[PDB]
Amino acid sequence: CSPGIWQLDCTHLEGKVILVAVHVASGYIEAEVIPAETGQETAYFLLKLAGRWPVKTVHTDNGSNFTSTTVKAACWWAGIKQEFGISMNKELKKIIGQVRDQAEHLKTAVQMAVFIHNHKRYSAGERIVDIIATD
Amino acid sequence: CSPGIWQLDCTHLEGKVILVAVHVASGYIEAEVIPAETGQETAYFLLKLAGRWPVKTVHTDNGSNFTSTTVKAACWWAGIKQEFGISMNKELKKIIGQVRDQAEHLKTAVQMAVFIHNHKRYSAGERIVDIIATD
Ligand SMILES: CC(C)(C)O[C@H](C(=O)O)c1c(-c2ccc3c(c2)CCCO3)nc(-c2ccccc2)c2ccccc12
Ligand SMILES: CC(C)(C)O[C@H](C(=O)O)c1c(-c2ccc3c(c2)CCCO3)nc(-c2ccccc2)c2ccccc12
Repeated sequence: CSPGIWQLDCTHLEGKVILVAVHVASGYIEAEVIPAETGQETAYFLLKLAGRWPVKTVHTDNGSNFTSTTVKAACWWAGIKQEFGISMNKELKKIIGQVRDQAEHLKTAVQMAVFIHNHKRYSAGERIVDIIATD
Repeated sequence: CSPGIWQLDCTHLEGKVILVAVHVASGYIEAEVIPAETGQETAYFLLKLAGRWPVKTVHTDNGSNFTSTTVKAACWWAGIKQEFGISMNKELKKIIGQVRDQAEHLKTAVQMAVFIHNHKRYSAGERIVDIIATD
């Protein structure tokens, strides 16, 4: 797809919420554990994501994720539109299970699993910077 | 400098702690507000940073930041060494003050200020991906 397209979804694990952003063209992932599955957490996460990468459009598998006033406000300010042109969430949950006993906190296992996914082979982390630099 | 070198420091504002990571060769920044200025917060932040970028060595202006058992453990697992070869923290505090009234929460102003710094002109965000892709 286009180099500005990202997909955001939440998954549940251990009674906690993991927000997962996937750069669609590359397979590169950012993820965080958030306390509540709310618009404000999504909005804040979008602000962080857009200061780091050139985010043009965002997609989701649960469209009601984006009806927040706060989400719309974050997308407005960062100049993000909704992607209309369109499972690495399962692989990530798989890597988390593989490392989970290595960490006390779930959020630590998540970041270990993001690390492994992005540097596993080129890797998704190498592909994203090549795609963005070329563009 | 080398494309794997990052500098981590905390600043204080409104009685809160802002962890600031600077990619030295490019001037690109990641930042978060953390509750406490502790080793565990630094360790977790390093894990996140290293899953996103190829982090080889980290520098700091307060060396005692890195004496944590947890920090050493994060650097060990992510394969990060201490940089021995070596103020955008003030510019960032300046941009934060410029936007602070736009946001209820400090952490939101921080991310607005990271966004502005990284896309201000090439921009630091364009330079980091070119440097990393070339390398
Ligand atoms: C990441 C934080 C610090 C927020 O939480 C860790 C966790 O959830 O396990 C955590 C770690 C730690 C640090 C880096 C690390 C790993 C574990 C796993 C692989 C990647 O790199 N270490 C210790 C500990 C400190 C003193 C002695 C023995 C262990 C922790 C102690 C209490 C709570 C979390 C710890
Ligand atoms: C980012 C979060 C949501 C965690 O906190 C914001 C803040 O700290 O100001 C926040 C925002 C918001 C959202 C996006 C945004 C800005 C502000 C500033 C520029 C960049 O994009 N909006 C509202 C609000 C919601 C309904 C109606 C009127 C405003 C907030 C309401 C309460 C607390 C924080 C809000």
